[PDB]
Amino acid sequence: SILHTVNKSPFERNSLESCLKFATEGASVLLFEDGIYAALAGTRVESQVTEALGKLKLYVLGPDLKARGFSDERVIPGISVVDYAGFVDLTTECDTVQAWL
Amino acid sequence: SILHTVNKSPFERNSLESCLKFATEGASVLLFEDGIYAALAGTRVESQVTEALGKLKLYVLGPDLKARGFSDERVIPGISVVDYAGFVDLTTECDTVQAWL
Amino acid sequence: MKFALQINEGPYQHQASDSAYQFAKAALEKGHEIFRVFFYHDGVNNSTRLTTPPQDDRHIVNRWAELAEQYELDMVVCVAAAQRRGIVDEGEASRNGKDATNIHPKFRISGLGQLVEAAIQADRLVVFGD
Amino acid sequence: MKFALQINEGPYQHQASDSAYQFAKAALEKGHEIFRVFFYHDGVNNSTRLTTPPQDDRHIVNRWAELAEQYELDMVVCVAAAQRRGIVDEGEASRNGKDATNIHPKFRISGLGQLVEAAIQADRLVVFGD
Amino acid sequence: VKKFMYLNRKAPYGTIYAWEALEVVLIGAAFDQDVCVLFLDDGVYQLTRGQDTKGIGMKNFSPTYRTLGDYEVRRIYVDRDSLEARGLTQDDLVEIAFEDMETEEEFDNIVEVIDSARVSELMNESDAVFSF
Amino acid sequence: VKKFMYLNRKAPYGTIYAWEALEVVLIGAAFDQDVCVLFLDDGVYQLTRGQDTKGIGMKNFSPTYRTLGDYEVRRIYVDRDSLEARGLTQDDLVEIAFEDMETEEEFDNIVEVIDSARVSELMNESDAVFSF
Repeated sequence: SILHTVNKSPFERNSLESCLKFATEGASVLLFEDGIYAALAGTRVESQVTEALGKLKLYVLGPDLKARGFSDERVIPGISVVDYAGFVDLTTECDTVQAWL
Repeated sequence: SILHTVNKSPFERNSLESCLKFATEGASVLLFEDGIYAALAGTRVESQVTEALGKLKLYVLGPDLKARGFSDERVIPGISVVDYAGFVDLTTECDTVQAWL
Repeated sequence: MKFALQINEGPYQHQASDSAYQFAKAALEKGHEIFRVFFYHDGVNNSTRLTTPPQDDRHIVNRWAELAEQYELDMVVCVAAAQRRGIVDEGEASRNGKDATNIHPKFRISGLGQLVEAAIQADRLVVFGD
Repeated sequence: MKFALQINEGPYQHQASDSAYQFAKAALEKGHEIFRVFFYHDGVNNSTRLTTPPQDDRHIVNRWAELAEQYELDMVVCVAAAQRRGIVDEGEASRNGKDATNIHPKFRISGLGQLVEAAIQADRLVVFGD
Repeated sequence: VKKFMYLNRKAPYGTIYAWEALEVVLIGAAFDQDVCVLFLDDGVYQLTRGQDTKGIGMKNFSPTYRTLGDYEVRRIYVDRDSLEARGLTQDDLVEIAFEDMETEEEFDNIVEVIDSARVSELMNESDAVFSF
Repeated sequence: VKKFMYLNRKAPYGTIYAWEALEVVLIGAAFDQDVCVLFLDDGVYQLTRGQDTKGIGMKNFSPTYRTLGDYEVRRIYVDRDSLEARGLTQDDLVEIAFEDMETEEEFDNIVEVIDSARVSELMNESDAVFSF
């Protein structure tokens, strides 16, 4: 029941990899800011992200996605695109928020 | 004839990996600040660092090494330990300095 | 629900402050309470009134101040982190022998205990950093 | 040789400023010339006179100022980056309508062209950042 | 009443996060909440023994970690996988003592190395997580 | 006289490095030095097309990259390996025009994708490297 937040690029930092290792079945992960790049289909980390979809609920912040030049169709199928209001709902739906800086 | 500087942890950032990929035969690489951890024997990146010693001259800043709890004996054999004065000499001996942030 | 927001980075350098602002605004429009917005580390730099950012882009400090005015938010800046970085209000200027202040009047300088206190009172602690 | 030093991060938050200081001091003791020390990005925050860091640790701003006094260093702070972050000298305060200044008297606020200019004049450009 | 976790993941000195994070733990002590401090990834480097900072011109704040027990911190965890990835063993870390006059407990070291599953468990038990 | 390289390696918006780095390139134009701008690693993301920032409350500075040719910047390089690692192709990047009234050259796009060896070569030819 934890909402993990990842705001750093998976190609730049180890934040996303550590998150996916410790997040447990049923947990949610939100990619925002530079973390958005991990949600894009075709990258070198698509495999590990897709595998994560098997036990975690993944979300990506649409505003950051769009700001960086990507439409929702560019996301790995399964990752739900949310806006800031959705981000807020995720923090209240889950029991605790954990930031991976 | 380039002196590459790496100040970020190889476990935290991709800076060291990118540096080792683009540095050419004869170039020098200085690890300082958090980059110091890459010079330690026994880590998950020792293999790639040791391989680099085959074509590059590697240096590590002693002051940062000591500040983080490691003596010179903990370094991968081949990496020369230098102080700030040595850091300065490296920038003047080489033709250009390139920082990998 | 009640939120405690922590911002660890300075304005513009990192998107943290902007992300925190958009989150706060969205939460406030939903009727949720923001018990306190706490600035720590370089985050304390979001409280200076001396910025003159480009007019064609957002003014982070004034924007936070406008949000605080509209929703009556308690914006707190860590005194320890502020002393290290140069954020000064009237009290600090006198105690530290400075001839000027730079804090924005909508923010208040207080102890780190205000952060822990908020974490205890709020239902969720959302941290924005690097 | 002649050096141009660029510092991109604020004091304390990142070791950059400290590393740059130790490098500068070592270079200066060797007889090398430091043509200019340029602060950019959050680096401009190394020029405020309003810091009151713990007494049992180094005072980054004063330490840079002492080095500049001893070796007559040209310490320059980018005006664009300073306006965005709140570093203000007398001229800026008047032009930007601020009621106070916070720059340390040993530093000067100038254009980004001073950085490029130094890169052209110096033999080496050493950048310290994140 | 609440369970607070302090998640340390950055190496010391390169950034101020390690030191200012430690400051929060000391301050939080007076609130008597249930606290645990976890060192993961580069955060495990925050606990190395024998740090000497005279060469970098900074104050050595490492001694403060050894006083955590004095601030009622009984639960200090270190990720075993992170230690291994860095070629470190518990022998490379400082010991943190803990004593309680009331219960007579007197431990030379409470730093505990744990596996990944336990880490995930501790995360799931927390009501609030302080990140730096 | 000198050869200056601007090394861009960070993604835009998450940090200010992309924007303030671009500011230096524009300023450096007036010094008429030999300049090249290299986008490597996440820096290649700085050149994505179709950026829309209304949702994040920030000004979209992407248009500025397309004006680089107007500031005499003729050499703009993008690391091919970085593009591939991110599932991107040159079709995902903006075009940067270059025209010189004196020589009659009029190019629709001067952005050039290069291999790792060429990148290393460009680095070895530089007299100064601006990093951000």
